[PDB]
Amino acid sequence: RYNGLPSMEILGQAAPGKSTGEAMELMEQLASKLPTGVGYDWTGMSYQ
Amino acid sequence: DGTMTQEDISDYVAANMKDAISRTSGVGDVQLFGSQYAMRIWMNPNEL
Repeated sequence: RYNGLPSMEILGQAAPGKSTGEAMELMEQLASKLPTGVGYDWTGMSYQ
Repeated sequence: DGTMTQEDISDYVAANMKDAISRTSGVGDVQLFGSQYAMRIWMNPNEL
């Protein structure tokens, strides 16, 4: 659970050459295409 | 859009918004103007 809601943590990294900010934006883009009612957040190092 | 009663709105708020708001930065106390749903068992003394 994350901030009180059911959740699933997903780890990953930027592909060689590309930047972390780039990879995060992509992840957000992919997350926007998910089924209705599914949101996302960043935590730990990515919150930071 | 006439799809939810007051009771409904209050449960939506109690169950999906209140906890997050109450953990939000700088928020002290949160008062719900209404009530979360419970499983209500309305007993009938005649039938008992």
